[PDB]
Amino acid sequence: AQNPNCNIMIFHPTKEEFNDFDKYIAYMESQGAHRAGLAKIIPPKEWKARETYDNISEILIATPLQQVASGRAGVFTQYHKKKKAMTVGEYRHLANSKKYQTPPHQNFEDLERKYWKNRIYNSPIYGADISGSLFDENTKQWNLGHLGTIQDLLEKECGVVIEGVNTPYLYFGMWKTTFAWHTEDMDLYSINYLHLGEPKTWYVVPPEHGQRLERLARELFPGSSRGCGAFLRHKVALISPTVLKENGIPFNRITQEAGEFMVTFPYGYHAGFNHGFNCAEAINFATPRWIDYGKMASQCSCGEARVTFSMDAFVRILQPERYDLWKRGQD
Ligand SMILES: O=C(O)CNC(=O)C(=O)O
Ligand SMILES: [Mg+2]
Ligand code: NI
Ligand SMILES: [Zn+2]
Repeated sequence: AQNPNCNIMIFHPTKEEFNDFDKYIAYMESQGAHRAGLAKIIPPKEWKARETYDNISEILIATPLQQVASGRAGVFTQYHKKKKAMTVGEYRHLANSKKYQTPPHQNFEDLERKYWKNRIYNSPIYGADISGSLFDENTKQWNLGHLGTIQDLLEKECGVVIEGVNTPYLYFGMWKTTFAWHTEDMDLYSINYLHLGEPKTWYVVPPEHGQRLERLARELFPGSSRGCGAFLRHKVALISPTVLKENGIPFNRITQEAGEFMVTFPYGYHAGFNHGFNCAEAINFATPRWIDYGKMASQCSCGEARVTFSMDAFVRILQPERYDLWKRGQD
């Protein structure tokens, strides 16, 4: 068995290996990369996502979200308070202001210590989930707006044609902006490219151990667990590495820098935070190996998780017994 300790693997494809996206994902899996839940892909030196980032300031963040925490430093939830629209240039100036800027630090480990100690005492503002792309149309390799669609994969594997579309999303972050513990919708893969700016630190639980994280979360968030049998789908709960180690939960951590891709694998729980002003692009995707995970994915039916149009068909075809209850949650 390849990668039996479930370590995060880092890949350096050549320009020739960067041509065929599906083939390279399958290669990484042949080496055991999926067992970690997360892999890093460093593009060949010949590649670029676009020529410059000098002309992005006029992108609008229609609904910036202020991430307000409740709880204790290592075990907390966050809710998202909606703020007035602002441009990417306006948000960048805000991120760099004395109230929001990254503090002085020695290295990534010192910054990580500061994040866990102090996050709850601040409310950073995140531009999330903005439909769009920063890849140049002429970039042919690993262009997250030109991937094979999940609807086409389902149709190729299972023969059923379904409605829905699959497009990328932009994230504009600042110091302390936080992504809560989650797997993807329908336990899909994700791919995330850090276009510019400061790093993003990730934490991940191997897919084979995901239920250990779920049992800890039910213990730590007991009201939320009574409310919903899949409350991590709400994407609001944070648990620190120190608390995970205290409770014997297997995990790994890695820091992504600008110019690097991360891939999350089916049922790989992940969480993390941004170091300072940055911009990332991400999209979900599928492969043949995903289908069995899609069929077994948990679902939130309490009403909180509310998701995209295209998840309807995935539930309807892969999980027909659950469909009626899930759809009641959506309506
Ligand atoms: O970058 C973020 O805020 C969160 N991204 C992801 O969870 C991802 O790419 O799967
Ligand atoms: Mg612009
Ligand atoms: Ni994710
Ligand atoms: Zn729910």
